Formats: sequence, C-alpha cells, structure tokens
Amino acid sequence: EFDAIKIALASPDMIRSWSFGEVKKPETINYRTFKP
Amino acid sequence: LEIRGAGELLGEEQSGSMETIGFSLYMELLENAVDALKAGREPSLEDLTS
Repeated sequence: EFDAIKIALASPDMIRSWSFGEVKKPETINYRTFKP
Repeated sequence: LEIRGAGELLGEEQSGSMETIGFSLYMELLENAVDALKAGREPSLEDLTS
C-alpha cells in the first residue's frame, strides 16, 4: 500500500485540510436526550 | 465566573453551576417564540395580566 512514513510539522493549511469542521461550543451531550 | 458558574439562562437564580438548557437551545426557543408571536394576533402574557 505504501513504502514509507513521513513526519513533519503541521501547517495550519494542512490542519484545516484534515478538518471536517470547526468546533465552537464546549458541550458534548444534552444529557436529557443522549444525542450529540 | 467559572468559580460559581453562570446560573440557568432562562430562569431566576444568577450564579449557579446547574446543568440546565444551553445557549444553542435558548436561541432556538427565542426565535420559535418570535415566529409564533408574530404569526397570529397573539397578545402579550403580562399585558393580559391587565
């Protein structure tokens, strides 16, 4: 599948490339409903 | 703040660490109330206390 593993620093553009969104609020579960 | 924690947003009792309704749900409730109020001719609650 591949030949090598590359390790380097993470540019902010690369970090936004990994991301599928931006987290904005610090709450996880409604805890009354168990929904995210 | 964050020592005592902000109390429940839609109620009385400032400065409490309770796990009540969040900010996202509160804005939803407020806009739903705005729609249901502006819709059909519906007088104010406290006004009909008159």
